[PDB]
Amino acid sequence: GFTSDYSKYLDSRRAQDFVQWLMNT
Amino acid sequence: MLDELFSLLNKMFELSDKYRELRKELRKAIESGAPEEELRELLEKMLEIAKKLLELTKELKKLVEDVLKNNPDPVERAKAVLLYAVGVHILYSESSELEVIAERLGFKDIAEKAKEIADKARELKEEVKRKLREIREEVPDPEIRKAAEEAIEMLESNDKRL
Repeated sequence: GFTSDYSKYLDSRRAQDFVQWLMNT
Repeated sequence: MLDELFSLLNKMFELSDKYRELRKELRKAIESGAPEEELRELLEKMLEIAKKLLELTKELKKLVEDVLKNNPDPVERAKAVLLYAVGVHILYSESSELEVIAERLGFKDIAEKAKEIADKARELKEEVKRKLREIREEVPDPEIRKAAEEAIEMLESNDKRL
């Protein structure tokens, strides 16, 4: 089973939000 | 300092976004019965993204080694490894999936090459996981300890679906 296009987009959004948190903390 | 790590990571994110669009195009090409060479060219571009991601992750790793050797701030050193862990996550996520995609479609050439990147990314994932656990034990900062925990969960999230 392959993960959906949107689930792939969420994983990228979470990683970006994580990186964004690191540089504003 | 960390600014150069962010710059490399933005490149990886734009490469990951292109990878997702190609994955989208690849799905629609299969759904419409596109010719095999049309799928190969889409798979080749994804492979080139996987290789550029690996090159960036190796670059990111060298910059983190410089931060770990020179920066006296333990929280800044931990943030460098946390940023590098995100890069390794991006590399493993796309390379591991590209290998599985190429295998399911029957492209052994592209599956073997993607597999080589995934195997290298896997050893990078294991190495950064060891450093992440050492950060939770060595850095008292609750948010940096919390961040190391999540970055581990992030890295392990790929192998769960696989």
